[PDB]
Amino acid sequence: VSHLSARNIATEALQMKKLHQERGGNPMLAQQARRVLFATSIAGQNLDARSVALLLNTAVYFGMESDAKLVRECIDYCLKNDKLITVDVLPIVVTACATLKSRDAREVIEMQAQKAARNAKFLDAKDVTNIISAFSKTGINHEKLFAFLSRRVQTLARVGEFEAAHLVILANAFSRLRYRDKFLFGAIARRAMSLRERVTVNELVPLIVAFSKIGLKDPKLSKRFATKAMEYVDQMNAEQVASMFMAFAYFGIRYDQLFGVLTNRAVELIDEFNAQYISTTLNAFQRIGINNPELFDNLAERALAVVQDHDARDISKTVTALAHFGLKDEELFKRLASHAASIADQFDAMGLVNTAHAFARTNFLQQDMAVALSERSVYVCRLLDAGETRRLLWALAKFQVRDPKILTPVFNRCLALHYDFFADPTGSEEIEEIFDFYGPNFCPPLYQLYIS
Amino acid sequence: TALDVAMRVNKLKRLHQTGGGPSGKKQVELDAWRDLNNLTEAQINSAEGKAVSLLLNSWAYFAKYWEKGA
Amino acid sequence: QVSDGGRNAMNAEPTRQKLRAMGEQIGCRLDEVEYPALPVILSILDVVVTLKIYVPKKCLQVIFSQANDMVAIVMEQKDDPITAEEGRQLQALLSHYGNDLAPELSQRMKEAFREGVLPDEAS
Amino acid sequence: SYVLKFLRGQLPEDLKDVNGALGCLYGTLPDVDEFGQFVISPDVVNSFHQFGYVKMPIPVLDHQQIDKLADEVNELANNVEHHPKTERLYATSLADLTGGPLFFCQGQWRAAWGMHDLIYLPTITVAASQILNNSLVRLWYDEVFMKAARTGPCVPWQQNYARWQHTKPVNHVTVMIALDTMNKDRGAPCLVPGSHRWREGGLLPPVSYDPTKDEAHQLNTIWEIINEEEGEMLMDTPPVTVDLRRGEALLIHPLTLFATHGNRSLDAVRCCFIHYMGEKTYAVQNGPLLPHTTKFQADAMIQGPFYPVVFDPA
Amino acid sequence: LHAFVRSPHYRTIPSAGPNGIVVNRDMLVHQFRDFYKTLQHCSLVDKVHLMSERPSVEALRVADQMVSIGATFLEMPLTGMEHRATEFMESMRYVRGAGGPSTLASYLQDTENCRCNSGDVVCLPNGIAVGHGPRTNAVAHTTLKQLFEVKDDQFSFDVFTLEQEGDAPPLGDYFGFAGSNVLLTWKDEHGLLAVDQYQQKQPHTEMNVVYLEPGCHFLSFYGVDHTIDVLVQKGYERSMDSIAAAGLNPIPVQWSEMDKLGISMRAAVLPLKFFKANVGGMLSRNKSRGARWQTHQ
Amino acid sequence: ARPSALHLIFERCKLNLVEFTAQDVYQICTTAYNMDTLGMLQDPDFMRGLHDAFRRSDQTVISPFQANLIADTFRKVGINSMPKEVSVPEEDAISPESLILVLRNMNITKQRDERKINEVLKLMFPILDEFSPTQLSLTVTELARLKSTNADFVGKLAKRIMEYNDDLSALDISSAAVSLAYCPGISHNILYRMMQIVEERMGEFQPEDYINVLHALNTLGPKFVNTFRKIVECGLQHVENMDAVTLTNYMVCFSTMDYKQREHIDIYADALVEVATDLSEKDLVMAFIALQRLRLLSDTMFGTMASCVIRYAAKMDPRNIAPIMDICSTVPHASDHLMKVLMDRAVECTRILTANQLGDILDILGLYPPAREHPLVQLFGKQARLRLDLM
RNA sequence: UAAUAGAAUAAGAUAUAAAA
RNA sequence: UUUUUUUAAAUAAUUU
Repeated sequence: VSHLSARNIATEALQMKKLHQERGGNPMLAQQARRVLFATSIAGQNLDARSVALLLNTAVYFGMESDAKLVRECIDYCLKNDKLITVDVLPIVVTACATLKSRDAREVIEMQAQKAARNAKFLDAKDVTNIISAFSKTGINHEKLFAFLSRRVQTLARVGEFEAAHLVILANAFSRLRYRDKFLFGAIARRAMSLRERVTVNELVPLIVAFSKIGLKDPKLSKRFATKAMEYVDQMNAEQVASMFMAFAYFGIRYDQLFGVLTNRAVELIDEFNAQYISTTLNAFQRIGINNPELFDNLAERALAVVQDHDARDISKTVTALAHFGLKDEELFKRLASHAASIADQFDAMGLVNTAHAFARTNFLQQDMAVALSERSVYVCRLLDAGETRRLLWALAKFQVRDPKILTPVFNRCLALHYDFFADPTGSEEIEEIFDFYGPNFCPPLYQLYIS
Repeated sequence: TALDVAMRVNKLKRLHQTGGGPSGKKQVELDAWRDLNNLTEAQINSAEGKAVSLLLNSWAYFAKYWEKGA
Repeated sequence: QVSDGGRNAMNAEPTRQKLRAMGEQIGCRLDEVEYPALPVILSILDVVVTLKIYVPKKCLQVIFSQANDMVAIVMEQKDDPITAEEGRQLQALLSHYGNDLAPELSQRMKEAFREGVLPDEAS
Repeated sequence: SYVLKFLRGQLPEDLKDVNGALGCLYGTLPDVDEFGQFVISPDVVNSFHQFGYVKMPIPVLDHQQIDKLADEVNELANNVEHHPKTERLYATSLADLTGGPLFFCQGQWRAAWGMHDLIYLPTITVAASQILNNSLVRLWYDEVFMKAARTGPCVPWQQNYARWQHTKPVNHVTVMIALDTMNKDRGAPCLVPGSHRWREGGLLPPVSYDPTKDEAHQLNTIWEIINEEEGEMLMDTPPVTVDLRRGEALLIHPLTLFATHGNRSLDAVRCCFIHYMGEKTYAVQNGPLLPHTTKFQADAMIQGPFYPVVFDPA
Repeated sequence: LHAFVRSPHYRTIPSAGPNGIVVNRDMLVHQFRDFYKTLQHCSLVDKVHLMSERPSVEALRVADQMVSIGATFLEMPLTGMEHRATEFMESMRYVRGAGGPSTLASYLQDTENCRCNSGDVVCLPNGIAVGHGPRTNAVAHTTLKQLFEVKDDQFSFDVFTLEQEGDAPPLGDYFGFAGSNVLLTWKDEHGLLAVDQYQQKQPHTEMNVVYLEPGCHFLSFYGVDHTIDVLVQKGYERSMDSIAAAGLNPIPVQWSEMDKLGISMRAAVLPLKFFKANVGGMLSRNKSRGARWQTHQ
Repeated sequence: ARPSALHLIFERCKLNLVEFTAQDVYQICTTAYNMDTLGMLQDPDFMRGLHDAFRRSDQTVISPFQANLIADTFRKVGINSMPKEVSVPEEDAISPESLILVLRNMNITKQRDERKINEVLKLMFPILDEFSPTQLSLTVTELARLKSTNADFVGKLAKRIMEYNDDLSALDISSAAVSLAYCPGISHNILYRMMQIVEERMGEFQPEDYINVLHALNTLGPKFVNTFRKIVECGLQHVENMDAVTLTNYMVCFSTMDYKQREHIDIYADALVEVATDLSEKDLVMAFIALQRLRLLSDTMFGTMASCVIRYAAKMDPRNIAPIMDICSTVPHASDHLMKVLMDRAVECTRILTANQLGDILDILGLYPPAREHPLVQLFGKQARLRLDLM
């Protein structure tokens, strides 16, 4: 590997990333790429902008942080030579700097945003999609650039210069940024309709998912999407079935003729369901509101054999969905509680509160999960809303927890947001339960606020 | 200090580079060896950069002509 | 924003006229202002020419005389950013409205083209 | 769950969750039947058990590896663009956002590549296991010392086991590796021979630390904590300073007296400690042994993701 | 070779073209889509660039800005298109973005009373042929002749003046060379007159003359590559048969609405030839256009 | 083996206990690069200490190339080193010499900075008159090497250079011509006038001047063909004795200009292939390409050129396999041995060829009869299946 | 004391919100 | 079926 110059290293790093993010995650390719990229330096050699951008991208993708040398040298080069970063290597730099969060990364992202804003009128079919996806990866709120790019996308799509993959990328990129524009999504839908047979199921499912996520509240296109998807049910995979379940729960409109066929196909492939698919299906059923015990029994049974496969998110969603519908499965609940006790350090800020409240709402108390979640609450108290804090406090009061080292953070958080805490009517009953346990002695100022 | 012995050794090395001197180049090498080994801990513990650089230059230059490595 | 083949297509032409009328009200009082930079003058003149507003000759003479000092400063000082395309546009506008308005500006401006003081847009 | 297409190859937020060792410094760990190459001679073991300390005959790292490790240590103390994963550290001298003439870091094996890899280095872990009577050896914690040039201070006499009173049995060892060439004018380690067997394996009283004072008094405070017999053994065997190269390693008993000199060269000096602990080790109280770590109860065996097993004689 | 076009602005499309004929805006948009697709399906054009819509319909005539004579990109005088200056700057930004020339030659603009337009010049073999109509004066003739005409045994460039009447359209709309030896002319009075004048000026010249029907707009990318793609209007089938009979490739295109507004195919596209600067002795790679290993098989 | 005094000095330098200025480190590095008797390059603990001494010293004392040389001699051993960037002069440090030194430092040590270029240019304009004629040419060369897009300032510099036509010599004229031709945005009027000045003083030109002028004309394009005419006429009396690189440049300019007077082309090609055996790999490739593009490969032409290229055919660069492979096609001459050796070399480097080069090679070998019965088809098939993501 | 350049290339789910 | 734009804009208020 020593006789390879920096250009060949960049090409092979791009090849390794493409092989790893697409054809399996072989833990061998990742570690070999890490070892090779740990001993490379852009120093004393003249390199093109594209090679430096490729090295930065493939380094950052493989875990390298903003403290590594290669990353620092590439970022310094991107800062010093700004006019050499044309509109062809702008997406690579932006994608690489998306996850890096430092001063130089912010400055580079802003400079590339302004450059793409100025040249938004002279881009072609590839560049608009690549740039908009790259800017959707990072969290930026440059509205004017989005407007210019949407205008250019409409102008290009009027003449018909987009394929199925381009449509999926554009729809996902514009849905991820929460940019609600009716004309742009209408144009994308019309371009897909003109494409006709060139969109297959694999290129159709993400379109529906993104169109539901954006939330246009247009019942004219939802029906057309449902009718188009009705013919493709027999070819779908289990993951696709769960994806359309979630998408048509996001839409909010009831299509019984579609839901029945979806349920039949889901029952057909019950052996291929992982825990993620079961959690997604149960969350979609909770959101849409339909109550179908026949599929629910099979989903609960299949969830019982893949208990070890459950993540924190899957446990949270499954338990909340099961508790909302009033389904009792003592073995599944016990196994899920034990597993949640095992991985208590993987719960995020809101997943912990949802899991604790779902477990406390039904009469199921287990010390193994209770102690773990109560201890873990300290590190997620600071990232909570008023209603979420109220739910967590009620669940903790139901578990009979009295350790001050646990109760001080949640009481501080609920005192800091007292106005929104006491202005939510739906939780009023819960309030009267909480102070029924702790009493006026615990945090007197909160009691004084409660009396007023 | 050590700068004086350094510059005198440099003068010897220039003399060897140009010609051989009245006594001969081998005698010059012997005198350079003695002057270089004259240095003790006091000066080399208080020598600045130029003197050390010149001493290494002269010693490396004379190591090619000496039969032993040194 | 007016469509010649929309729902109110038959009402398109009168509305256009109205707009032109309210342009002239602004166009008549175009000599009291003081232009800081050439792009302001060029934008105003592009708007009036494209939309075919009528402007009295006095304001035109004031505009061209004001632009003359700026182009002369740019030509003479050369130490201080009028690009070449902007200068072309100004020359063409003066030619369209007649070179009798400002005889000095035409000759100075042509000489600027001949020498090459004005840079390009790429630079 | 579902990991996004551009986040598939990332590493965990902290390197503690990474099972095994990354291939960064020396590639992959050798096979099960390939761990006999790194064994050490019995005479080194006898020298350690006699003097309380010993030096490994061979440097444990190539010079490129030492350069990379020095770069990591330099980046751990940026003070303008703070290190990522700084919140994964047990303690730092930059918690005040100002630093100083001495930078000390702990628990950095969960923060940077290479430092995590250095823990599972075969040459040192096999030696430490041999010192610990061929048992499973678990990392206790690491430490990094960086002293500035022309003003770097010196840490006075101390005993390592004085800081580990919350741990019940005496089953430990320390390995110190030099990331820069060291000598008595820049942070050399000075140890007293035969001091680990003075107070019947006991702990001497802590020394009085008075900063803003010359190095001579700081290193001469030793005559205040010892008794007459320890004074006689000191007179027979005065403390010895050890010179270290850019990669040489030194094994120290937990109970031997230990100090480091000041830095009077023209560049900063770096060194790294790693403390290794035996299998049969229990806790004494209820709670976490280190800030924000798994909590133990009564005499519980010390395991978990925070004390990984680095080597197994089976 | 890069071809530049501009999309129509639907909201401001005229209701009734000159002469009072009617136009349908949806069909105009559809026909421009068909034109863009047909241009992209051409093998010779390396890239087709699509500029953003501009408020006026006259912005669809992008070919009026400049002309390509040999290696010189001459900018047309800005005497009658004062409202189109900004559109010309915007087009030049597009040209620069694609790696083309930094700026245009201003030889014609400096000259006084030099009226001319892109479209009266025909890149004939061994030089250009200009037409002497009302839209261009004699000053343009003299300036072009002094700039580009050189007489030599080999470094020879020929400029021809072809007289035409007041009502005749620009020369490029009806008199043009195609293929390598084929002269395509409208079976009209002006076409026959131009053919006769070209034959006379250059005697002892052998090239077939093909007569199309009047009103049949056409476009042919004339170059060394000898591309035979000749775009013609859909309605006229006899011109199509004639072009096919000469050994060419007619590519039918629906051109009704654009014709009804006064815009032809030649006035809707801007063809330019770019190259890459070769620092140091250098010979950039060129794509092949012939067969390989003829001798073996 | 290090004796006592030598060992003690080595230890003192190892411990960073000696203050070294830039001059002393430069002298020590020069001694090490010249003579290897004491094993300076063989002690990592010694060169590491020297590098630490170099980082904390003032490098502004020495010339830019001395710093570049110290960096290079540290890189060769295995230490990643980079000389410090020079700060833009401020307040009274303003002078033409320092403003030239900033560009020279950025040039030699490979640290290009657009912001510093723009700042320097914005501060050198007022004093452009005080500049000496040689400093103007130096600034033009430096700006041409840094690929600056500020063509307006380069044009101003070129005009002030033309105003001193009498002072400048042939070498300076050629350097100005090529450096102006390299800038992309330069106005064509200044280019025409500079080529006019180059047009005269034509007999004074030297082989380096000829190379510079031919490079500039190749960069410019057909629009200046007339000037190139007077060049080929000028060299018509020296053609029997010229350097091989000069004749290669002549062929490149002939191909680019689309010259049509064939007698000069034939004479120059005939003179070139007499000494074509002296050409390097790259120049040989370009002579072959330029001769192919001019339709001049007869039987003896192709035989001689193939015999000359078969020597480098053993270790061809990957970028040069495809062009000669294309030239071997489209010609009715026997090239079996060259084809076989080139295919073997292509097989050898199948794991470093980029996607474009692999596609080009597969295209060129697509219709070749003897290319079907070879391992290259299978190896390239596997490589293409692997690389389909990058195509 | 130190100055020579070539390549044009596209992957895709973070637990929200009222009217031609 | 189609509906979108091109300023250098500088006047809020406070003891946080």
